[PDB]
Amino acid sequence: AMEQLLRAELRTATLRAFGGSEGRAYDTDAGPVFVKVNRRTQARQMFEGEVASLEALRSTGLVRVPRPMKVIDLPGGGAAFVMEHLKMKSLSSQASKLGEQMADLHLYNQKGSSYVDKFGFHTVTCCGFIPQVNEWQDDWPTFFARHRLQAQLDLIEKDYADREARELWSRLQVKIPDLFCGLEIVPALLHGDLWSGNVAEDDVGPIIYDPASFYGHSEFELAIALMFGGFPRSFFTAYHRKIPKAPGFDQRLLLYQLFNYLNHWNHFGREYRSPSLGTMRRLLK
Amino acid sequence: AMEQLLRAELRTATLRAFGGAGCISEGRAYDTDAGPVFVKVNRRTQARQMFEGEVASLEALRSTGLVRVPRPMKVIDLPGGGAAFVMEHLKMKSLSSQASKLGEQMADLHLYNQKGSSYVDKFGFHTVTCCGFIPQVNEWQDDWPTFFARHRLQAQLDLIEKDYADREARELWSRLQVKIPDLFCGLEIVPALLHGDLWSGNVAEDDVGPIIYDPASFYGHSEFELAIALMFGGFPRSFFTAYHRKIPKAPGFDQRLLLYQLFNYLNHWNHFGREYRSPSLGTMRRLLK
Ligand SMILES: Nc1ncnc2c1ncn2[C@@H]1O[C@H](COP(=O)(O)OP(=O)(O)OP(=O)(O)O)[C@@H](O)[C@H]1O
Ligand SMILES: Nc1ncnc2c1ncn2[C@@H]1O[C@H](COP(=O)(O)OP(=O)(O)O)[C@@H](O)[C@H]1O
Ligand SMILES: O=C(CN1CCOCC1)[C@@H](O)[C@H](O)[C@H](O)CO
Repeated sequence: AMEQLLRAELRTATLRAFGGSEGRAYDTDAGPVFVKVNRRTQARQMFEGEVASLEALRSTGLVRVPRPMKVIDLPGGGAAFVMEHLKMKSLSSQASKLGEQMADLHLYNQKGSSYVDKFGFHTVTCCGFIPQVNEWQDDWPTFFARHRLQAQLDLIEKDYADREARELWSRLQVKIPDLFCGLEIVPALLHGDLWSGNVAEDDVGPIIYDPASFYGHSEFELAIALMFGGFPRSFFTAYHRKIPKAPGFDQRLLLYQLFNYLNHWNHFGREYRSPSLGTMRRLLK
Repeated sequence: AMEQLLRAELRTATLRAFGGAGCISEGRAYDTDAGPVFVKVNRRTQARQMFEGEVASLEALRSTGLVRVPRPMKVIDLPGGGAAFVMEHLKMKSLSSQASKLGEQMADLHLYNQKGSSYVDKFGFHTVTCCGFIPQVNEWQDDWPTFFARHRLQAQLDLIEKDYADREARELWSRLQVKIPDLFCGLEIVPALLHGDLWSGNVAEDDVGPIIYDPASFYGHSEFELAIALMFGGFPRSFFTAYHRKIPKAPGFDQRLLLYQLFNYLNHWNHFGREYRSPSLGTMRRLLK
């Protein structure tokens, strides 16, 4: 592996690791803090959605997230978001614990005393830089098609005028209910952006951060985790011991990954055109 | 400054910036038989080219003897793609007390080509150096505005056209191209060896003085160095005071600062996505106003 190659190339018996958007940590009097800085006009709205997501996750008591402290308007535009600092390392030893916690998080709404009975959220939350509509909907395929897939494809039409995306979406949209028939879908509180880069751990347990939360189908959470990798297998094993894969899981997984590919096309451009269209074609085959 | 706002908003006396790591590569320190090393890993196809550019930049800076940077040690091809770059490990903290000293050293670095036994009378570099992930053309050119428009701004905007097909960026650039020579005020520009990526995250200090690292060097206009230092903050005022005592601002500095910041906004648009479209277009509009 890496370590072995370095030992060989450097000719050393020992090789002992040490030392572990404009985000800077700062030592502070009342304990350490971490400050995220974003200079664009919408930064406050984005950070308030992040605060709202962190607060919703914190209210469950099921997952460890950084405590939000303050959102500060910046002279010259944008905002800083100050939060509790956490010493973190890549998720490894705590992967199975995090799988358990994430499954409990997804079950929390249906199992509690204050049931949220629609898909969506009480405020706007941003997946990356793009604001999302979270308007409450009774029906999950309606919510996902309109306020996730259609929203992304409207931006693609406006900014790229992509004929293939338009034609494939015209065909795919009618097929979506086939992936949901005969199944009970319960709103589940989601982290909303559970890429491997947004999870970590300390000596006590796993930590998750940078949420973009809403009430959705639990399975949507896992799509970004699987597509970009980074999670130990034991994360998924632990998760699916509590929430087993429902029938049709692999086909819905493509639909949910499609959303993430479209969001990456809108964020980063045409490098993501091929996976977006290819995923749509796989769904149509 | 952000520090002052944070001290006020949070009500704290002290506030010291601290701290895998980096936005381009995975960075890790290891103790070894011969001492500590710092290792950067990048899994993309172009990683070797990227690190070889960094090695050439570190070597050029080290040859001046005017600044302290890590010694490059090895570039290693990885099974499965990409490369690892091993370099001297340096115990470091955020730049603070050593900022005025760094301003002096950076001005001396820029002045070295004119005052020392250096003879580079064109802009560019002897090898490819990468802006982050993006390979740059460093073809030598006698004229700096030509080099910068062709091998820095046009290169970034061609990538924006390929990946984003952004009409507004295309149309503003055609207009800005016509304006560029006016921004130079008839000045004779002298080639200066640049670090090339002097944002506050690429400078630091120890008890001997300041340290800089992660260069992407070339012979350019000295002023270009400061643009990224200014736009992302993090340098004490005394860095700039010390620097400009040695190299005063030439006429038109303030407008060229916008041109050079534009390059960095475009590069951040290409690296990090559409969050950087608004400052890129806004900067072009301000220059056209
Ligand atoms: N030689 C070194 N010794 C010790 N620590 C180092 C060394 N070089 C870099 N570091 C640390 O690693 C961090 C990342 O390094 P570097 O900036 O070279 O990486 P990068 O991935 O190219 O980052 P970016 O291009 O976003 O600045 C630095 O901010 C510093 O904290
Ligand atoms: N509360 C925190 N404490 C310490 N480090 C943090 C904290 N939040 C984030 N980080 C560090 O910053 C990195 C990016 O955080 P993230 O919230 O994903 O930022 P962004 O939304 O700008 O990408 C993380 O990978 C982690 O190393
Ligand atoms: O990553 C870099 C600069 N950063 C400054 C503001 O915070 C995020 C990026 C550069 O160091 C790199 O070489 C490349 O240009 C991509 O920026």
